[PDB]
Amino acid sequence: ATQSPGDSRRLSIQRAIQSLVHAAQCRNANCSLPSCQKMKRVVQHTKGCKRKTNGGCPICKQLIALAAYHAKHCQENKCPVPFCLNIKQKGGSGGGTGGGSGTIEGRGDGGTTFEHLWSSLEPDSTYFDL
Ligand SMILES: [Zn+2]
Ligand SMILES: [Zn+2]
Ligand SMILES: [Zn+2]
Repeated sequence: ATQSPGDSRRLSIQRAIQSLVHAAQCRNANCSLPSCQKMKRVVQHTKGCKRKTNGGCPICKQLIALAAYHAKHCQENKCPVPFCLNIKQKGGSGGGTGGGSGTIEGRGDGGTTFEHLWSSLEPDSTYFDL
């Protein structure tokens, strides 16, 4: 069983994550993918983003979302991607942020509820997949 039906959201998430983990380390001139080359932009920006602690940009936050999926799929405990291990060091639990409750649509259903954050992505999304 490979590429079996389920839901396109899972696939969209997969393509984005796969392209991100790869682009973050892709040093090969051979590699030529639209997702790989666009991801280079966000990874280069985020690798230089230190203002996060004061007031980071939106890309700084949005990157961490997809990297958190790879964080649970990285077999290597010493993740080469710097944001992957950063998520591990934070847990992402919040432990007091409101337990992710009070939503209208998202009562622990769909399994990809976080996807609603893409609704705030730029309408032009010149750095991510529209
Ligand atoms: Zn590549
Ligand atoms: Zn930034
Ligand atoms: Zn990893």
